[PDB]
Parts: sequence; C-alpha cells; structure tokens
Amino acid sequence: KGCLSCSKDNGCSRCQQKLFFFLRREGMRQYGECLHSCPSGYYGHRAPDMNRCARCRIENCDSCFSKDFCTKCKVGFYLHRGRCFDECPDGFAPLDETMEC
Amino acid sequence: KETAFVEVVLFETTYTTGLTGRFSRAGATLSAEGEIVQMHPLGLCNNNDEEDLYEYGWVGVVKLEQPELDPKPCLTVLGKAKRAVQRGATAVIFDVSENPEAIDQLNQGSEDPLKRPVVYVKGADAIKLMNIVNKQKVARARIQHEYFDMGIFLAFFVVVSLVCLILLVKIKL
Amino acid sequence: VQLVESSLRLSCAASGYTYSPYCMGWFRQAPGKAREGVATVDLDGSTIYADSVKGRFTISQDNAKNTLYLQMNSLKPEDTAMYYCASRTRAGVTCGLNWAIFSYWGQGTQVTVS
Amino acid sequence: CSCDGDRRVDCSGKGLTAVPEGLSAFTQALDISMNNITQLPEDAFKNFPFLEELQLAGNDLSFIHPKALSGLKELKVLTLQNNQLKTVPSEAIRGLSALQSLRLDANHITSVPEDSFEGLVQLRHLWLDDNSLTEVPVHPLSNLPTLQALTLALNKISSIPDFAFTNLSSLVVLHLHNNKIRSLSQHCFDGLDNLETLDLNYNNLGEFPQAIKALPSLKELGFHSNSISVIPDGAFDGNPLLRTIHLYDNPLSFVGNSAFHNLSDLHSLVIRGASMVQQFPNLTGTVHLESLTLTGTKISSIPNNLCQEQKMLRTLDLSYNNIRDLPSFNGCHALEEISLQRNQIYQIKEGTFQGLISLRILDLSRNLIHEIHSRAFATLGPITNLDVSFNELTSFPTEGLNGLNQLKLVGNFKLKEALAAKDFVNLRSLSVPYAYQCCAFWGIIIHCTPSTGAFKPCEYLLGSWMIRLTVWFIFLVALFFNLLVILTTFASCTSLPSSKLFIGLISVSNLFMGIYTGILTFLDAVSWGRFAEFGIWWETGSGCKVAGFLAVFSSESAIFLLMLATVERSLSAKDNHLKQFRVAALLAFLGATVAGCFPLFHRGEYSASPLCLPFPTGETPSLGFTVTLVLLNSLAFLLMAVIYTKLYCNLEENSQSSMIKHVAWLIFTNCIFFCPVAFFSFAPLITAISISPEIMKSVTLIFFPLPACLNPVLYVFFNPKFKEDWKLLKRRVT
Repeated sequence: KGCLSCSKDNGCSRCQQKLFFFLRREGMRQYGECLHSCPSGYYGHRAPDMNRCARCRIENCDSCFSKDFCTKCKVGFYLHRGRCFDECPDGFAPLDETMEC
Repeated sequence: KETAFVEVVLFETTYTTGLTGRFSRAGATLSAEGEIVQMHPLGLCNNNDEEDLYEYGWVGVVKLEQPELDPKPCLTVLGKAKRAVQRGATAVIFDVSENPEAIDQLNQGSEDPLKRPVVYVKGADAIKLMNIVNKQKVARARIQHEYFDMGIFLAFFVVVSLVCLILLVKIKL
Repeated sequence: VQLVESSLRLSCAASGYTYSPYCMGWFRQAPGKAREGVATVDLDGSTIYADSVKGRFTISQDNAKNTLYLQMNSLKPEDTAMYYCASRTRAGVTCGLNWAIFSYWGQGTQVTVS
Repeated sequence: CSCDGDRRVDCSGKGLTAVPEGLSAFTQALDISMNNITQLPEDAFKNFPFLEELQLAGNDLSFIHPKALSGLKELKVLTLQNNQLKTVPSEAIRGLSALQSLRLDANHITSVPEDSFEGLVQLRHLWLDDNSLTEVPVHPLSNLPTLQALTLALNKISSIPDFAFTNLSSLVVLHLHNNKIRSLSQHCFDGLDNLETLDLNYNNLGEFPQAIKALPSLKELGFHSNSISVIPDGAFDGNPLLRTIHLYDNPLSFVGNSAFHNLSDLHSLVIRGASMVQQFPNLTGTVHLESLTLTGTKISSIPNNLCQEQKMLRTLDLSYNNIRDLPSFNGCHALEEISLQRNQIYQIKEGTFQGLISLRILDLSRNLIHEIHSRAFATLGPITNLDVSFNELTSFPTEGLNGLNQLKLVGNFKLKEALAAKDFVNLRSLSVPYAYQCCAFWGIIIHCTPSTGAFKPCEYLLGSWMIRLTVWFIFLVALFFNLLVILTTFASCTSLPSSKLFIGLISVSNLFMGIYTGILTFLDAVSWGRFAEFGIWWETGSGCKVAGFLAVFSSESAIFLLMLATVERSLSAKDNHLKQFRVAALLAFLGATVAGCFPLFHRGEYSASPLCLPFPTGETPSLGFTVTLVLLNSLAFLLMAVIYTKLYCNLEENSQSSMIKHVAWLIFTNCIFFCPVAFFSFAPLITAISISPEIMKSVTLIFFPLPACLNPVLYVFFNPKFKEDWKLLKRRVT
C-alpha cells in the first residue's frame, strides 16, 4: 500500500519517501492514497516534505510533464512544443501518423 | 459555543438521524443546511497552487488527525476552516476527537469573526457521523441555532414584611 | 566477444574480442543486490580497487595469454558472493567501479569462504 | 497477467521476479512496475519486439544487462523512476533510437558517465529530479539537441558552470528548484532559446542571477524561496515575454526603481518586506497588471498616472507603507479591492474615490483619518465591505453607503454620534466603538460586534418595573432612615461613646450609598426608554465617575467602620481610647476616599457599565483592582467573624449586650449581602460556568445598596439607645 497511517475513514495521509500523495474523491468522501506515478490527467510534483499528485492545468492535455508542458495531448489536437493546437502552425505536417507537428 | 442538534438526511425518501455538536465562538450561530462532503485535512491549505471549485452550498466534514502526525502543517484549523468557506462551505464540522487542541485553537480564533458557523463534534456522535458519511454516497446536513426579577422582588418584599411583622409583634407587647 | 570466467585465483578469458582490451574489471554480487566493483584495470595499467578490497586483492591483465587474473588473499567470511568479469572494448568514459559503463559480462562463479 | 485485447498488458503488482512468459508478441505496452524485479538478463525482451511503452517503476532494480533492451527499436517511453539504480544505465539505453520519454526520478543516481545518452536521437522528456547529483551532466546532456523537457529538481547541485546547456537548443522547460544552488555564472543559460519555464525556487541563491539575459523566450520565472536581497535595475531586460515572476519568501530590501519595466505580459506583481525601497516603482510598459501589492515599504506617495495606465488593474494592496496623501483614483474602472490599511492618511477628500465603479472592498483601518468628506463615498458604485477601524474619527458620512454588507468602525473612540439605521438598509455586519451605537439596528438581521446585552442597556437603565420599584424603595428607605439616624445621634453632641460614633459614621456612609442609588433612579427615570441616547454620554462623562466614586467610597467606608466597631467591642469586652477611635475612624474614611479615587487615576474603571461600578461588571479589565478589593473585604469580614467568635467564647454587661448584638447583626447582614457580589464579580472570568448578565445586573442592583437601608432600620427599630436618643430629641425640640 506504501503508506504510513491509513486511517479507515480519513484515508491514508502520509506516504513513503518516494511515493506521491493523491486525494481521491467519490460520493461524499475524499481520502488520500499513495501511488508510484500520477494517474491520467495528473502530474507528480516532488518536494522534500511530501510528493504531491497535482492536476494538469494545460487545456486539451491528456498527460503532462508539468503544469504548463503536455506530453501526450487529446485525440483531436496536435502538440507543437508542449501545448495542444487544433490548427498546427506552418512548417510541419498536422498528423504525421501520430497527431503532432 | 451553543449546543446544536445536527441532523443528517438520507434521500434516495428522507431519513433523519440526529447528533449533538457544539458551536465555535470563532464562527457564527445560525441554521445552516446543505450537502455533506468529507474534506481531507491536507487538501485545505494555500500551499497548493491550483484547486477545483465546487458548487456553493456544500458542507465540509473535516476529521482532524493526531497533532504529532503532521508536525509541519501547511495551515491551521482556522486556515482550513476559512479555505473551506471560501470554496463554498456553508457549514463546517470538525471532528475534534483526534485533535483535542482544536477546541482551544477555535477559542483563540474566536476574536476574529467567521462568515459561516463552525460546529465541532467529539465522541459517539462523531463516530456515527463518520460511519454515515462513509456508508452513504449522497446525504444532507441541517444545523439549528427576562424570566427573572419576580422571585427576587417577592423575596425582598416578604423580607420587608417579615421585619415589619416583627416590629409590630414587639410593639404589641 | 564472449567472456568466460572461472587464497583463490579467479581467471577470466576473452576469446572473442578482436583487440584493444580496454577498462576490464571484476564485480561481486550478493543475492538480489547490485553488482559492486572490486578491482578495475585500465589499458595503461592503472588499477582502481574498492575500500574493502585494496591490499587483500590484486588485479593483473596479461595480453600474452589474453586473460585477466584476480588474486584474493585472506578471504574474510563476508567475502562470499558471485563474481563476474566485465569488459569494455569501446572508449570515451573514465574508468571506475561503475557497472553501467561495461559492455560485456562473464558468467560468474560462486565464491564461498573455504 | 491482465492481458488485454488492445495489446496492452498490465503485470503490475503480481510479485513476479522476471519478465513474464506466455504473452503475445504483438504487445505495445508492458507494465511490470510494482512486482519486485532486481535485474534484467540478456535478451530479457526478445519476445516483445513491438514494445512502445515499458514501465519498470517501483521494482528493486539494481542491474540492467547491456543487451537487455536490445532489439527495442520501437520503444518510445521508458519508466525506471523508483528503482535502486545508482547510475545512469549508459550502456543499457544505447541503441534506443526511438525513445522519447525516459524516467529516472527516484533512483539514487550519483554518477552520470560521460558517454550517457548517446544514440538517443529522439529523446524529448528526461527525468532526473530525485537523485543525488552534485553536478550538471554537461557532456552527457550535450548529446540531446532534441530534448524539450528536463528536470534536475531534488538533486544536491550547488553551482552551474558556463555553457552548461549550450546544445539544448530545443529545450522548453527546465526545473532546478530544490537543489542547493548558490552560484550561477553569467553564461550558464547560453544557447537556451525556446526556453519558457525556468525553476529555481528552493536554492540557496545569494544575488539575482545575470544569466537570465540569454533567455528571450522566458515566460515564467520562479526563484521565490531563495535568499535574494537586491533586485537590480534591468534585471529582466532580456525577458520581454515574462508573465509570472515568483519572488515571495526572499528576504528583500531593495528592488530598484525600474526592475519591473516594459514587461507587457506581466499580470501580477507582489512584493513584500522591501524596507529599503522608498519610491513607487516605474511601471511604464507594464500595463497588463491585474494585481499589484507593495506591502512592506517606505513609499510615501502614489503616482497620479497609476490609473491612467494599468487599465486592467483589479486588486491594489499598498497597506504597510507610509502613505500620507491619496491620489485621485479617476480611472481604474476595473479596480475592485483597495487595501490601504496601516498607512498614515489624515483625511479623505470628496474626489478621492471619484468614479471608481466596481469597487467592492475598501480597507482604511489603522490610519490617521480625522476627516471624511460628506460625499466621499457618494460616487462609489456597488461597495460591500468598508473598514475604517482605528482611525480617529469624529463623524462618519452616510451617503452612498446604503448597499454595504459589512462596516467596521471599532477603534474610533471619538465617534460618539449614533448611526441612523435608515441608511444602511442592506447592512449585515457592523462594528462600532460603543455598544450603544448598535441600538438603532437591534437584531434582515444585523450582527454587531459590541453586544448590547444587559450591562449596556438599550432602552431602560434599571430594567423591569419590579427592579425599578425595588431600587426606588431602597433609595427612599436608605435616604430617610439614614437622615433620621444621623440627626438623632448627632443632635445631642454632648456624649459620644465609641459605639455611638461608629453607628453614626456607618449611617453617614449608608446615606452616601443612598445618594448613589438616587442618582441611578433619577437617571433611569429621565432616560425612560431612550437610554441608548444617554449611554455613551453617561459612561464617558463625569457623571459615571462621580457615581462610581460615591458607590466605592460608601461600601469601603461601611466595611472599615464595621471592622473598627468590632475591634472596639472586643477591646471593651477585654477591658480611654475615644481619641484613638476617632483617629481610626478618620483614617478609615480617608482610606475609603483614596480607594474610591484610585479608579479615577486608573483608566477604564468606571466606564464598564452605566451602573458605574468598577468590580462587579468587569472581570478581565481591572482584574488586579477587583481582586484587591474583594480580598480586602473578605479579610475584613473574616476578622470580624473571628473577633465576634472570640468575644462570644470568652465573655459570659447589661448595657453592653445591646451594642454587642447590634454589631453582630450588622456584621452578619453585611457579610451575607457582600458574598454574592464577590461571587458574581468572579463569575464571568471563569469560562467553565456561565451566568446570565441580566441576573448579574439585577442581583447587583438589589444587593449592593441593600445594607445601606437595612442598617438604619435595624438601629431605629431594635435599639433602646435610639429610643432614648429620640426621646432626648423630642425634649430638645420641645
């Protein structure tokens, strides 16, 4: 499980030295869990106190390197540098069989 | 600091279950009603740059942890309360069973008024509230907020009458 | 380029590489742990030993018979492991006790205190 | 494993220690992450020639064979983030010409071989954050010209040399935050075009780096948690596209008058603690600011062009400066919140907030504003919060403030007028300097900080008709019977035994208490139902001081004279001291006078309640005074009790018996009436038990002046000495 406390109702609070803390919300309960890597739509921010699993703030992005750089974009767009575009800038093909500039 | 009867409502048909919780002088005292959602103590603090907003009207249920569990809190109890109210919490229910110091923290924060009421619950009522919030997926919460001067007046005047009666019976002799 | 391996004396034979034996070395492994270098020899004859190895062990590369010898002396009981010989024909890196720089590995022999 | 139709297996968490067998060769994504694999043998992936995503995070991986990953020419993502590799697998990752993402996050990597990352001609994302790296791998990084994202966050890096990232021409994001970096050479960030995000947050930076000038495309800059003290002019000359600049928690003293200048896309400027700055920043060209904050500074003025430009400004925070005059805020149509608290502003002009629509929150607390123009807030649009607390105000305008939802005026003790409630129709919260100014709002329902309650009556001083009649009767009885006793005792003026003198002096003190009670009754009568209009004047004027002096003097003089009478009775019981007792009585009166006058020299004593009583109402203020008086009275009563007990025990005095029993009755009644007063005085300072202020007020009003009327009637009704003195007075008048 890779945690430290794991209270039944409040959820696991502290994680291992190298894991990411992620708050899952469902119904009315929000509880913490520890993951080696963030799920889809999230990126891991490593800090000495605790590693957090934060949410991507780049629009149209599926998986991101950080809060402003996207690694894999959505189905209907192409990533130029780290952003999703629908009308690709001139200089590169739109698809190239992998939906990128 | 007033004692309040807080009732949780299960709707599929309405089923009401009651419990007792004490208001906090930091917050106000009024009838607060709305949805119920648990909020992790680590979730509510400003150190997280981005947050997801929820519809205005929810009610936070925050279960505090042991004070030594997090020796480096990102905020305080009042910080978590204010962040919850900013996110749209009409009411906040702090289970202070695991953190007895939350009562004195709220008392110290009583000097600064709070926009919305604060209710702290400890004991079997807290346990049953946590059981309800864990078992149910959708629920609601409802919180609700002279006669003298006659006895002392009559006592004073019967004392006067007693003194007058003693004087009269003495002067009779 | 296959590399075979066999007070102990470990002998490693390189019967496949064409020429230029560069940055050869010896590694030991505990079950389920990393391979730690013990003695590495540069093509110029410079030798790098581990802290718990220097003095007790010795490394000698002979190009006449094209073999590598590890001489082991005073085998303390914590010296039992599996021993491999590693080789790196290519150049471009500073020699050391890092397993990541070597390109060829031997089979390894189980050395137990006896 | 959990094989799937879309050719994506998931072997995570199964606990296996090798590459699973019996899997299709057409797979394109293999996850063997959580299971503990400690090594990768040669040709460990010969059955997966079509892999495109390999995850190996979380194993106890410690060795990868040089040919373990051979034949994976279609591999694009490789994850090894949380293993036990102590080095970059330079030989293992060779020949991966189609790799794009490589994770090496949590491995305890300490050495990067010089030939690392060779042949990785498609690499675009590299993770090296949570290792133990002491130097930037210059030469290994020079082999990655296509790299677009890079992180070296949690390593132990202390300095960066020149030309460290020369060949990283396509790099877009660079993370270096949690290293202990302290040295940045002037050319370290050379060749770093296309770089948009640079992270330097938690390093030990000493001065502002000059290597930023070679980052033309930089858009976000983070250096907040460093020890940077001075930001020079032209700090961001080479970064015209900056949008975000994190600099909080740097110990800052100087920022320079033109550090932030020609930053067109900058949207928020927040500076705190820059004490050595004394001039408002030159922000020409920085016109897209939405939030501006300059909290801790010595700025004395605001430029009149702050609103002519900065058309999009929303939040202005200029709180902890020392600003004397406010400029005309004409313009700033988007401005919503202005925070000017803790400055030194002495007045508000009519046109200070001219126009200025959409202003919701305005803060002006802790200033020196002695004057607000009547139409100062008239031109404001929708305004919700107003805070003018602790501002030395005598009048408050009302025009234009009908839409307020919260008003704060708590610290303006010179503001004695009453706010009309017909203006603040939408008001929902209020704080006023005095509790009588919130009368006009009572309880939509408004909440007022200083509670009206029972010790700050809103309509009637004494309260109900029952208490009113009780206090009236007490006043009349005390006055008339004390006058009778005094006249009878001092009419003869020939023989004055010690007991007679003590009785007369106690009657005098009771008469003064009755005068205080009459003051209260007449004030209650004249302010019948309108005590809100009288409360502030009464508590702040000399009337409350006079009433409090009278009450305290009467009570203490009565107590001291009673103690002297008990001592005299004991002395007479044991066995020529009339002069000594006269001197003692004079000293007791002087002590009562000084005790009564002490609150006058003290501050906050007689203004606690309109009863003007210092100790009963107040528990937290004047705690020492209350404790001293209560303990002194308790000790005096204990001395009286022990003296009476000793006298009764040792003594078996026909003439003396009447005085003995009279003094016993006096001490009994006085102690009985005093003890509840002390109990109620000590009650509100204990949070464990709560006692209603209404009952406190009623019990104080009834019991505090009760002895003054009980003693003279006792003396008149039950003393043959008084009977014979009355006969003597009859003979004198006839």
